[PDB]
Amino acid sequence: STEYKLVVVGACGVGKSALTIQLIQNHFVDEYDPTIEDSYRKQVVIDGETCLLDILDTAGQEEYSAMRDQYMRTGEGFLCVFAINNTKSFEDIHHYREQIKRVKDSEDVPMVLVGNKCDLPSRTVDTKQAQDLARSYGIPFIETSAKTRQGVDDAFYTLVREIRKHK
Amino acid sequence: EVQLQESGPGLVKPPGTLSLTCAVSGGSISSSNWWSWVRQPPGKGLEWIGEIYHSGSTNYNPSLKSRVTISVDKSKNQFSLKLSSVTAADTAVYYCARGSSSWYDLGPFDYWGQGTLVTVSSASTKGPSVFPLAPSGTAALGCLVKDYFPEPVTVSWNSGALTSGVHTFPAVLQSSGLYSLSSVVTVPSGTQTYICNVNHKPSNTKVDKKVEP
Amino acid sequence: SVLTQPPSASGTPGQRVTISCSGSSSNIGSNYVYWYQQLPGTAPKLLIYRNNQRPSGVPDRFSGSKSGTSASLAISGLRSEDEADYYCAAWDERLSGWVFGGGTKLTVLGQPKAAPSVTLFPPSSEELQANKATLVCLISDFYPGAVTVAWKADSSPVKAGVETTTPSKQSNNKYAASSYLSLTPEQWKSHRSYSCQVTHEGSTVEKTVAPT
Ligand SMILES: CCC(=O)N1CCN(c2ncnc3cc(-c4c(C)ccc5[nH]ncc45)c(Cl)cc23)CC1
Ligand SMILES: Nc1nc2c(ncn2[C@@H]2O[C@H](COP(=O)(O)OP(=O)(O)O)[C@@H](O)[C@H]2O)c(=O)[nH]1
Ligand SMILES: [Mg+2]
Repeated sequence: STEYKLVVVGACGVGKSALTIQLIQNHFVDEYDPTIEDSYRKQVVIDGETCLLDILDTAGQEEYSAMRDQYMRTGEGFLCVFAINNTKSFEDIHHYREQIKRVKDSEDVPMVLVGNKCDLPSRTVDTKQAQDLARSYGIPFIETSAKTRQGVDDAFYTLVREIRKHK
Repeated sequence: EVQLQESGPGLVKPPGTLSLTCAVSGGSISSSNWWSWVRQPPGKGLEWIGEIYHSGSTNYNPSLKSRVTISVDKSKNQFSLKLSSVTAADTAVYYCARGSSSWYDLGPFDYWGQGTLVTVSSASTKGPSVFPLAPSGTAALGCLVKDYFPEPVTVSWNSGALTSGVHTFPAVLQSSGLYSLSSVVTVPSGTQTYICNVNHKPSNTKVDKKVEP
Repeated sequence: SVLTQPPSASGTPGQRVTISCSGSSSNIGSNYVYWYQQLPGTAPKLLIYRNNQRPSGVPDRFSGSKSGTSASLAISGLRSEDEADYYCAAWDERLSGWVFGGGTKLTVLGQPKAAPSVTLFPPSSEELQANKATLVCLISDFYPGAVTVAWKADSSPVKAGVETTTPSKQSNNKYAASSYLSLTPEQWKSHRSYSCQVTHEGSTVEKTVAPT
């Protein structure tokens, strides 16, 4: 099997944990402690290749350290999650990219932009505004819903495919 | 950050089994880490007992592998320890811990619980026998407080009047499951009269004993 | 313990101290070494991982190395807060388990070194009459609070029936420890001598008692 180290990043309340737990454990979490940052591991088949996914679901506080930089630099690809009904989470996306670029010491880091909670009727972030941002970064954009499982596998699998292209 | 807390009986009487539970909070038991039990006899070194992964796989210390079962309860976010065929030698502070991260290796014991003392003794409650330690520059003397269970043992001297030079030592737990301690006094050779007194509440025991040269 | 560490180390504030850890090809020789610091009364805590890396909060005056089947922890700029028990640990391929060193008590010196006073007591008549015998070896007034006690029957080392307490401070803040040799009266009066041997900082005090 081939190993991939994926990091789920994004503002509080956007669905980082709900997404991760859906991918790993195939069920939806109505609320999850926002201070709990855990790594998870799962074996899956992606485009015929048996893959070992290590997933870091980031949490806690906005705090920085040499060690946390090492935890994050371990990531090979990053899921950048915002919520479609939370305009601020989308504005924050630039901050997450710049931090990833900083610890990875590269302008070219595998990433996917995720718009979560797409099961909700009230949006404040238009699909198109998110699509343009991703195109300008040169990365995929996937809409997901951790509640309905829609797009969930596609979001993480597309990130694996992006890490593959990085070689 | 993840926090671990051991719980379970503080006293085990053989034939009985040592059973402990580790409650995990601030982190899921289903994360990609290994969950370990470690123990530490009082005033001795650390000894790894075993480890478990949330999937169920275990590695055990070969010196205990026959006597050890470690299990995982994902519904209570817990893992637990069962140590059978225990003797007084299994008296130790037992720690649970998380380590061996699949994400970023920091080693086997990244986070520890507080530890819980489990005493192992097949001894029913019992008051002490008290024997004297006679002397032959300064000279030393004392009282030997033998074969009692459980702790503690109050040792006063001269009914609560001889205070200087009294060093009461911590107790040892012998392989019988009974404690013993000493209490000594350094005195010039300039010699006279000296006496000790002993109390053991759990058995309603209470002893006084003169130390003669 | 499967790994081997010196039982104690010491140094003055500001100086450098090293703590060694010896193993074999199946553990240290094949695998990373991790170091744990146990402050008095607390749980062990990670100090060094993967031979020489420092987790958050561990200052750069702590440093680790590994060479062959041995590893070493070095502490420079020694500070009073560093007084603690240090343990090395590693995975052992032969055992398929984690193994530890025995622990090193690091003393950060805060008073003159003091050689122990050793008093070896023979069993009392009343304990003998209960068909029991306890030799009590009391060890007093030493600093560095670390001793090794060895017991001899005549001159043969005796390990069974031995219980030794870990040293603790006297009211004058030097240390004291106690060690017990349990015998039957048949062992006591048969032998000509039993000895309590106490080694402290390299010096060895010995006391002998005879059933007489
Ligand atoms: C509700 C609580 C919650 O879910 N949190 C998750 C997001 N947290 C963060 N907030 C703001 N900026 C953050 C920046 C980083 C970060 C990144 C992206 C890259 C390299 C890094 N090196 N060190 C930190 C770091 C991380 Cl991991 C989290 C952040 C708040 C708590
Ligand atoms: N309706 C809906 N709710 C979601 C979705 N994903 C997460 N949530 C909810 O949003 C809240 C915060 O999600 P959480 O995963 O804890 O966000 P995190 O702070 O980024 O880890 C929780 O109460 C979830 O139940 C989704 O796709 N749809
Ligand atoms: Mg979360």
